Amino acid sequence: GHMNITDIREQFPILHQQVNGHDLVYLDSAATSQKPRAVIETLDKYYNQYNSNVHRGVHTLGTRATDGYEGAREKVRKFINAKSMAEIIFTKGTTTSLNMVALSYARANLKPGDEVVITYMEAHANIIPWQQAVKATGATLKYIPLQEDGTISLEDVRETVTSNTKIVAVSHVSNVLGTVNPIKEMAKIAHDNGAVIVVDGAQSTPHMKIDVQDLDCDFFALSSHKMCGPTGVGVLYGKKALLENMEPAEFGGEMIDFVGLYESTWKELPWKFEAGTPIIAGAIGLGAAIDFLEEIGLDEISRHEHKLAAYALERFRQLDGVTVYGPEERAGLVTFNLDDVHPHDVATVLDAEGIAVRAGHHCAQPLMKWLDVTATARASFYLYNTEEEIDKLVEALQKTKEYFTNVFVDLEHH
Amino acid sequence: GHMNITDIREQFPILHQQVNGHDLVYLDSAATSQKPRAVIETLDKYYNQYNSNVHRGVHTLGTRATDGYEGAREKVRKFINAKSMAEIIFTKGTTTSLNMVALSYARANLKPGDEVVITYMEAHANIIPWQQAVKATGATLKYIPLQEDGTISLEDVRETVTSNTKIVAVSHVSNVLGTVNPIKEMAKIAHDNGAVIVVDGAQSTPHMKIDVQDLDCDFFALSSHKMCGPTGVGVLYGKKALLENMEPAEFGGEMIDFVGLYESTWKELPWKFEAGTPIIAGAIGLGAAIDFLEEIGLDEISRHEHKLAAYALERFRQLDGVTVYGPEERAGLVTFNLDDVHPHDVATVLDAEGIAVRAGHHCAQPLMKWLDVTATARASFYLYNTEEEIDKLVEALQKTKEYFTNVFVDLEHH
Ligand SMILES: Cc1ncc(COP(=O)(O)O)c(CN[C@@H]2CONC2=O)c1O
Ligand SMILES: Cc1ncc(COP(=O)(O)O)c(CN[C@@H]2CONC2=O)c1O
Repeated sequence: GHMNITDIREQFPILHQQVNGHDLVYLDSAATSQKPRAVIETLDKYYNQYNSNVHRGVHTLGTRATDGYEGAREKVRKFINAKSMAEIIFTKGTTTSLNMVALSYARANLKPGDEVVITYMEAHANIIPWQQAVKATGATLKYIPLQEDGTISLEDVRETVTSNTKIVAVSHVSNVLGTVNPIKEMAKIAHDNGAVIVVDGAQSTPHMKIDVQDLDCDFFALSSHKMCGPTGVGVLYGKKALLENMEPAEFGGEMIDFVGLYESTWKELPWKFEAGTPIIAGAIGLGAAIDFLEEIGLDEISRHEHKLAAYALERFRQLDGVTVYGPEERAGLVTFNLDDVHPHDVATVLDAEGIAVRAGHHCAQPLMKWLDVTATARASFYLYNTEEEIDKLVEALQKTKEYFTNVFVDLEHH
Repeated sequence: GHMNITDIREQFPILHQQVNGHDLVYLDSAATSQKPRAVIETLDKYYNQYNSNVHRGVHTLGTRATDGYEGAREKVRKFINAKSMAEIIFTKGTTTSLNMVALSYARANLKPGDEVVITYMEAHANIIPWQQAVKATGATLKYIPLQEDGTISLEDVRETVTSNTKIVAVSHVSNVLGTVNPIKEMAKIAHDNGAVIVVDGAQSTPHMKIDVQDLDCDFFALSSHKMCGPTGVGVLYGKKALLENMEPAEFGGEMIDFVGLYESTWKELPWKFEAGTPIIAGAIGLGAAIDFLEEIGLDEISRHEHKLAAYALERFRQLDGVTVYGPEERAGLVTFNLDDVHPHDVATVLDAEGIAVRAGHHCAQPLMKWLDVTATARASFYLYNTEEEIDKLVEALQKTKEYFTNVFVDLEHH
């Protein structure tokens, strides 16, 4: 309980505004997170003081920019407890990292009869690349079933993963159900069958500590915009032995060693996978966001989100005619639906009260079909959210219920 | 002569500092450009006021973020005079856009016997993707020769481009020679042979007006970091008819329409080519940079750079023992070498005087071999550079010459 939430909110300028005459209640951090002054001012200092191209050491500003970029790389490495900076690749985001794994590893290690195994709860970023890969290779795509509470059983994993499985791609935390998947056990299961494991950690990395050596994941993808960092930057971690054998996904400057007229050689890791001028300011700002989160403490943030999630689940259960999807033990988010009220109208009415939630399919259409719903609403939490905001949310949901019941038969009166 | 260079420099905070006790003289804008307060404060306002995920219209901040992102897209469209926003794709940069063309178009439209034609002056971003593409397809890569002054003759283009040529990939402006290539005539030549034309416009877009309908280019790539915009964002323009027939290079959320267990359909253009959460802040800042440059006027910037280039060429010709590469008519940059002084030491001594130039191969190794040199130095200009800075550069080069001649035989005295 070391965390002071008021002192934390004081660092986020975007929280201190009104929307439609009501104080802003931002409950959409699973879509994207807000940034503290540390990150924004890091970007400001970069553009104001030492912006330059990196990886030359020719003049002073170039050296400072290179130092910032590679220091951010080292910050990421220690943040996820990677063994080496050669295993940390800066990308455009989680989606780009997963696509890089699918292109450079899957399309080069899959033959007919091979299996890529995913789950029904995966976001589209962890579905479409594997579809395209197994189509290009003639392999087979399989799905791990889910329990009725939206979790995955280890025996179902042992059943789905076979000796023909080469890749197991799975989410660390589901942005819809809030489920925390048994990533370590699934990694051991995949390794027992001769498969590698790809972990979509876009929703886990911002909210809980990531120990890549303890999870024993082979690949791990994360996005900066979800963890108080700048947009347009993410990280691909891969085991160094795997990344050494993968060919680059992109080609150009900065990633080459020798360039002939028709053939070229690549740089060593990690620069082999970073073509062109890198995302310098964004990566430095992601390093700043890592410093911010680590100064607060990821275990603290996770405990705060557990408090928020338990409180929100209890208060949602106090509402009649509201369905919540997912297990009891969950990350800091609640996906739900109002009886006889479309989630889009729920979100509209909530925004009229200054409350920002999500309505739609959440980039998980097969999961929506598994849930037997067309769309849902979702309120997601982060380190700057409070129980009073959850009270505002549940009161607004009760008032939305009452208003849509009033409008209902007031023109049945007609 | 409407441009006031002092008023322009006042908007760039990074220019007003000292390096090694000397006022900063940034002459490395071909590597990356510096940013005015408008762009940095655009990023600040985004992160402070309306950061949210885009393309939902669910709550107020999300709507404002979506409006900013798509308005930046429209700004780009009008900036390069594209017909439609469906032809404007936000990417990581010029390199990523060229790789997307090579993956989605080249690898799907090349068979044995087909030709991809490039030039000897191309940067690595416009070389390696075509190498990999013609290798994957079994096609043939050809090179347009260069004149002795570093320019390209149209007859050499008509000779190299044949009826078997499917793609002609060429730079608009060379970041080494300063050559402005005849892009319109080469586009007509390529179309006469049944080929499309890909234009690397990373070095042209920041410094001269781009009329995509007048150039009749089929693809056009540009980078934001070179044109006063944020790092990590660029643009791929493609003719809408070509982009409609190309499959996506990346797969994930935001670019899908329907998602089944094994098959999926894509969004309409341009979102078909934008997977995952986009580079929201970076794209909005690129739009701000476009507003800034257009308020100044691209023709004005180009005239200023022509003045700077003519002045620099004349003052370089006043120095003995200095070789300049490229034609007389050129963009705002000078690539050179000192006699008996390695360009790395030139750049070091210049940085000791606060002067930031480039030393190395400039991501153009085949051009360096064509120039019969291992490395060169380069001073590149932009809208915030002055003739006094060029005077400082030439005086520092003369002093470097004198110092390295003094050190030479002062230990021959030994
Ligand atoms: C003509 C040209 N094409 C492509 C690029 C690379 O585009 P991105 O890095 O934005 O993807 C550059 C910039 N390359 C500079 C030139 O000098 N050193 C550089 O890194 C360039 O000048
Ligand atoms: C579990 C998960 N995987 C992948 C992604 C996408 O990663 P990038 O967009 O950074 O590449 C998200 C964020 N997707 C959010 C979830 O809700 N709506 C979104 O757009 C996610 O929550």
